[PDB]
Amino acid sequence: VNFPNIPAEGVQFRLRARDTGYVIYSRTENPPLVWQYNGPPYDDQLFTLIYGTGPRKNLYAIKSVPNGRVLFSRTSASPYVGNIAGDGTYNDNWFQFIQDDNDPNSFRIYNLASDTVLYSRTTADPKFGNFTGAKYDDQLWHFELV
Amino acid sequence: VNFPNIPAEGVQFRLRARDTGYVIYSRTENPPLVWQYNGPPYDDQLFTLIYGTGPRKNLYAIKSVPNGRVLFSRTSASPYVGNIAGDGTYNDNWFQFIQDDNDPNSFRIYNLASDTVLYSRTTADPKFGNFTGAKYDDQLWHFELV
Repeated sequence: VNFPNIPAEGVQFRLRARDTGYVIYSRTENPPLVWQYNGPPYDDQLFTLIYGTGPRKNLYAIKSVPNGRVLFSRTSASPYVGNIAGDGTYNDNWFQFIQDDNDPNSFRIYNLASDTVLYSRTTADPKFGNFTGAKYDDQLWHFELV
Repeated sequence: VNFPNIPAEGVQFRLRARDTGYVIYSRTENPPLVWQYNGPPYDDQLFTLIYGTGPRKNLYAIKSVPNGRVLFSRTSASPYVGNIAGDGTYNDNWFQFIQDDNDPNSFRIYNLASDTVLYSRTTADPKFGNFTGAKYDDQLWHFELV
């Protein structure tokens, strides 16, 4: 079931992992351009959503406030999770926010094109990335309204 | 995770519920035109898949062999589950097959447009339909090869 509290189009937020408490950033300098961070608020941690319509109904593009690039999640080449300019030109720029089966307050950031979810962990490298498989708690996220 | 053994494009199959053992049919006369059946093979139980591409990658239209109509699953009006002419003109004509978390051999028939899955039960009316909510075993299906 879709997460029932998805921010309105244009509303700004951070994406913070439930368990690690790390946030996603999306920048233009110093690859990897998309990763996780444990520290103070910076603008490259700020996103809004582009609402999908038509074939993209119930999907969203995740767009950087400062640089305007949207996130992508793919399995075909490195980097697997990255950014690209536009408003969701490519199918792997589109995400579904799927409510957790157990914790109604969190969701997975799911990619239809690549059948992956994003994760954040403190354990094995790579500690941030995408994943196709069983549901684990390190795949759970919050919208943190700013 | 997408179901890993989805029939090749154009290959014919039935959809049988894991628990009830009932099959979906899709006909043109005598409503409800899409429902479940507990008996021997008839041609209206035969379907093929149109493979989605682009925005519909990992989605599929479910097309009836004898009558050519595709299935839809919606929450907006009755019938909630039905059929319609064409090859998937509308976003609610497209389905994802999502493998169960515990049983690798069954899946849910999921509609991205409507956030629903199809179900089959023997308990209360309506015994066949769609549903938005938690996961139950009566939502689990098999591809039956012919």
